[PDB]
Amino acid sequence: TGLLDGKRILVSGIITDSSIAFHIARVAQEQGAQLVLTGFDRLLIQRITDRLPAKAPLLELDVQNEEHLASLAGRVTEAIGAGNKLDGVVHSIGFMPQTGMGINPFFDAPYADVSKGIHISAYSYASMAKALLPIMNPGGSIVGMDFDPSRAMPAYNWMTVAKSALESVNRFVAREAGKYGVRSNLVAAGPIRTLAMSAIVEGWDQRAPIGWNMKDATPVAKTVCALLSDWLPATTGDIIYADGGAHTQLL
Amino acid sequence: GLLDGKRILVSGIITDSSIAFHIARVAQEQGAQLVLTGFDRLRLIQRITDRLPAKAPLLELDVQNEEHLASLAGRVTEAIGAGNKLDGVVHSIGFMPQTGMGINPFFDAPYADVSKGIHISAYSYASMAKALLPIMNPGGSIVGMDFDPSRAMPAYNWMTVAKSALESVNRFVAREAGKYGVRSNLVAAGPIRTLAMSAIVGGALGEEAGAQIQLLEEGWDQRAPIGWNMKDATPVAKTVCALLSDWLPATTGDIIYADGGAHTQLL
Amino acid sequence: TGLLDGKRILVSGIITDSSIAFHIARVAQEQGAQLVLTGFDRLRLIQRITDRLPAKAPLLELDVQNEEHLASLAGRVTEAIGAGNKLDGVVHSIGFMPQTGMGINPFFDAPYADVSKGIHISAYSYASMAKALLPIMNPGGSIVGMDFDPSRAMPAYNWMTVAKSALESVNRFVAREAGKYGVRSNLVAAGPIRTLAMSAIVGGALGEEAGAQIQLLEEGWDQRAPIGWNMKDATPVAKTVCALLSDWLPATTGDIIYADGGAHTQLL
Amino acid sequence: GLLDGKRILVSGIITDSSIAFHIARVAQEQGAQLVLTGFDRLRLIQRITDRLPAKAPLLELDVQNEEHLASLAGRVTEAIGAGNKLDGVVHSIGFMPQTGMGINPFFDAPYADVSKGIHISAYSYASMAKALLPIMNPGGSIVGMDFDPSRAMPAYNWMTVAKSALESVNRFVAREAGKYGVRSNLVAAGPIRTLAMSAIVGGALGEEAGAQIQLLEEGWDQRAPIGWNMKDATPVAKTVCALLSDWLPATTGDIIYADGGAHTQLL
Ligand SMILES: NC(=O)c1ccc[n+]([C@@H]2O[C@H](COP(=O)([O-])OP(=O)(O)OC[C@H]3O[C@@H](n4cnc5c(N)ncnc54)[C@H](O)[C@@H]3O)[C@@H](O)[C@H]2O)c1
Ligand SMILES: NC(=O)c1ccc[n+]([C@@H]2O[C@H](COP(=O)([O-])OP(=O)(O)OC[C@H]3O[C@@H](n4cnc5c(N)ncnc54)[C@H](O)[C@@H]3O)[C@@H](O)[C@H]2O)c1
Ligand SMILES: NC(=O)c1ccc[n+]([C@@H]2O[C@H](COP(=O)([O-])OP(=O)(O)OC[C@H]3O[C@@H](n4cnc5c(N)ncnc54)[C@H](O)[C@@H]3O)[C@@H](O)[C@H]2O)c1
Ligand SMILES: NC(=O)c1ccc[n+]([C@@H]2O[C@H](COP(=O)([O-])OP(=O)(O)OC[C@H]3O[C@@H](n4cnc5c(N)ncnc54)[C@H](O)[C@@H]3O)[C@@H](O)[C@H]2O)c1
Repeated sequence: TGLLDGKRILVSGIITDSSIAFHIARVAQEQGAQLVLTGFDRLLIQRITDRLPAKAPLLELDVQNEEHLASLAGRVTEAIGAGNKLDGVVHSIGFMPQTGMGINPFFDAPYADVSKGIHISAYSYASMAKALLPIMNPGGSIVGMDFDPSRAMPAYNWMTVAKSALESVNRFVAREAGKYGVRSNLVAAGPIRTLAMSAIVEGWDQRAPIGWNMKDATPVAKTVCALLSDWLPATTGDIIYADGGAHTQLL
Repeated sequence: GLLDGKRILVSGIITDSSIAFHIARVAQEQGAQLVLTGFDRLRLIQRITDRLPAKAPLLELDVQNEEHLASLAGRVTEAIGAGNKLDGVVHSIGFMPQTGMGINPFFDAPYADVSKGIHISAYSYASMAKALLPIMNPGGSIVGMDFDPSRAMPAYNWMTVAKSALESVNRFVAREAGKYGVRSNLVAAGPIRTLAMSAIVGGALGEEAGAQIQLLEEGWDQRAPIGWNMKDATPVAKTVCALLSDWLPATTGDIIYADGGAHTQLL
Repeated sequence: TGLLDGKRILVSGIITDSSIAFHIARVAQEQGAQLVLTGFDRLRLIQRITDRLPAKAPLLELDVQNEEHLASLAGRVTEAIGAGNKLDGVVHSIGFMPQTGMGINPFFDAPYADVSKGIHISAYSYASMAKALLPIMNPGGSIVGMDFDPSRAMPAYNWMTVAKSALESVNRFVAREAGKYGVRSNLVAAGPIRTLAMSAIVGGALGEEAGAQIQLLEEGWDQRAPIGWNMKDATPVAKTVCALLSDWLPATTGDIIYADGGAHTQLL
Repeated sequence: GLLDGKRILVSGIITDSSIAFHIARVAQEQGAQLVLTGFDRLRLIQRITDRLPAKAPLLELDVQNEEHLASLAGRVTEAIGAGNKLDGVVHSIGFMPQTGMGINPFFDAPYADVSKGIHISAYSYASMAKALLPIMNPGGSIVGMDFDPSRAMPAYNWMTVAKSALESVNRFVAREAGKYGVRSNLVAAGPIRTLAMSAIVGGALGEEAGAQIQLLEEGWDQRAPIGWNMKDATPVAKTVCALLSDWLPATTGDIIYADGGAHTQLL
């Protein structure tokens, strides 16, 4: 054999059967990887986590909770076993209060709202790396989820700003990760119908030279496993676009 | 006079090395009439603003203060007279606490420090536009100061993250500003010796400041096909006046690089 | 006080009064520039066209594929502006791509000899013109070429997109050379403007699917642009070029300035 | 076996330091069945490909030769057997004449020289795709080799122009390829000690060859967060295989950087 055989990976961000994190975890387990999972609030997740092909420890983690971050390493070590380390970490987390999304006016988002958004969606990437790098093996891999923010657009609003920030953060985490011989990258996915796309939240399939199925997250999850594997060992601080090639075509 | 008869708000003056100070000087030399906004040290800023070619009303603006922002348009209108609107708004403002800069470990900057830096350095760009667009004339221009953050670097640390946010915020302000027939652009400048450079960047670099900066300067001058002088703010001031003018009317949500062309060169 | 007062500037690419180069020339003259014009193939028609300009400028023949034209250009420009005088500005406003590499013609069916001719006229000629004219340019000078944002693929523009990609690369290298003379080099990436090349080169290769082909791009570009876009008005592009020809962007080189209403910074 | 049972054309082998050689090697290690193409000195090339892990047919291919291109697909099919198709195609080829490289002045390259360089190095990507697409399986992958040309630099000169053309060509190739259910992508690789590096690049650098190559070897390593080893083609080769695999099913017309992460860092 499996692409991720014998690799110990932490996956965050599972909230539904539809969550990009869930399909990441599923594909990872298929490829031999042994996992540890984190959730937020509805610990509802161990049931959805129960749908996975193999059992994995479900640790609670709130990226706004400095205590959670401080203990996360030790609570992971206790799950995978002492003297064992992580080869992979997946950041699949975002949030933006309704005020900075959709049809709400861009100028009407209070900074407290935005700050919370950027906190959970961008800064948390730096902090998860801080907590986990001390227990990661050389050759290891950190991966975050992203939506191409290099052009403005309707609806995405302040999440676009947060992702922009995340991209910048990613390049700095890479500076730090390199000291451990660990890589850091983002997978910039196209739209997938998840709890976040409908809850908070044609043209893409047209631009994509190979098309795009907004119903299927497997192609995104495969791309994530790719980065977590040993087959992209010269790529860091970077972004891989799993968007059907859409971002490379004007029309 | 490149800016004859334009009424323009210039924020960000703190010393006479401030990029905003040179934007102000040049704009006045080119016939503009200014409203200036300082933060915190108003008595000292007044003395500094008194040394510009012409007099200009100075108003107080803390971009973290929600009440300063609510009264800004009214205060400006009072300063430029009833009936008169702005044609230009220069945003030349930044901050990031020491923890988020220099040789202080990237992972050690607490989010309260980062958030504040991003509030002042990025979100406030949307804040200013929100407060001043109601009082802008069609054909107007909003300009902010950038430092190319598309690649990571030493020392700039979290301010790099805030600049990336700023570019994104700029593109959305463009959309909003478009409803007023107003443009919104950033000028990404190369390194310039300002108070920020001395107090925030150098002070965070500590014992590594001399080497780190000399290699910043040498490498920037070498990469720039037409060279680069950290002591001279005028070429950047000139570029901002270009965007304020009517000579770049089809450009918005964009970034103009006033950096000697260093970002177009690998070495 | 004209933006370009007392500047001597070479402008290529005028073929009609719809040419981007025509509006550039017109606006440059209105701002006090003394112009020298260069034209291709149909000199007589161009001569009558430049007669519509504010002032009568000298017109010199330049086929960018002709070595003899390039080798003798500086000498002829010098004769035009008077000896001892130098140019402050050079405008490259020149493009060509044969029919096989445009429109609905299959991308794979364009022969290399056709592509290479397009790359020669549209991209390499930027370096050729710089080579010839740099020795007759003053410091603080400015070389500007017209671009069309090729960073993503699109229908119809096909191989001209490749040529533009090559041009952006050439520009960054021309900057290095130009820097030795105190001269800046930049591209203006303009949005779609109704020119001869628009109708004949691009319109002709689109067959019947052109009218709306072009009419649907005039609306699409305008929708994306936060400040709008008028594809029948070249003035905002010509003003932008004159801005780079002036002293007001003295720290910008090897670079690309987008006069496209901001469309390229917006997704939908 | 990441490429178990895959049929892949690998062009560009000339010596056992060629990026193509290592691409082929690793592809064979992962169970791929290969067809190789070489140019000019084919008896010499066959002796190099003899050093690969397994036996692969060698086909002559000058990408400037119309007859070679017109027969390619048939010759491939003859090699892999009637009714079988390619799942992969590697374009690992480039050339630029001396006048267009090194310390020879940029302005002195005749167009005929640049054009030859662009034909072999950029146009040939489209012509290879044109010949091989009709015999590619869905789920297939075409990969070409890139060196990040987004900024200008010493020495690389017109090859940089050629690489910029390539990336543009790649984005159009993806459009055509997509009709066949095939991806097309470039791998931008950091510097690797190969024949072209020494004979063409080093060749045109004259007395400055050593210094530029020493700087490249160490400066690229410092910039790359994970380090860079200019003497190991393996990570680049692994990256190419990753694109030939089914593990990047949603990426096309794109560029993947196998460069140590250097292009994301300014210093
Ligand atoms: N759905 C898409 O189309 C799409 C496209 C591009 C990028 N992305 C990105 O992919 C990632 C995953 O989201 P998704 O698309 O799978 O839908 P989702 O609803 O499953 O994503 C939300 C996740 O964030 C977690 N989370 C929220 N606040 C948290 C906190 N304070 N601490 C810890 N975890 C917290 C949630 O519990 C949840 O599992 C995000 O970063 C998202 O923006 C999604
Ligand atoms: N110095 C350079 O090399 C350089 C290069 C590129 C971009 N910039 C940018 O240009 C702008 C101005 O910086 P500078 O170089 O002129 O140094 P500076 O110190 O002269 O100006 C920085 C400004 O931010 C203002 N400020 C800080 N907090 C504020 C608040 N809460 N409310 C209102 N104003 C506040 C300061 O008072 C000051 O006037 C910044 O955005 C900076 O990042 C500087
Ligand atoms: N019209 C648009 O939408 C648009 C948008 C962005 C950029 N551009 C660019 O602006 C420039 C001018 O194009 P235009 O839109 O003004 O149409 P145009 O037809 O008026 O200008 C084209 C010019 O190219 C010149 N030319 C062709 N072959 C030549 C040769 N061998 N030697 C010397 N000159 C030669 C022609 O003589 C002509 O004057 C080009 O570089 C073009 O790609 C056009
Ligand atoms: N060596 C590096 O540092 C580096 C870095 C990034 C990308 N690249 C790229 O990788 C690819 C291979 O280059 P390399 O570094 O392995 O050097 P190399 O000398 O080992 O390979 C160059 C190949 O081009 C082939 N070629 C030249 N003309 C041809 C023609 N007319 N028809 C068919 N093949 C022809 C040669 O025969 C040779 O095998 C190129 O696209 C190159 O630019 C090299």
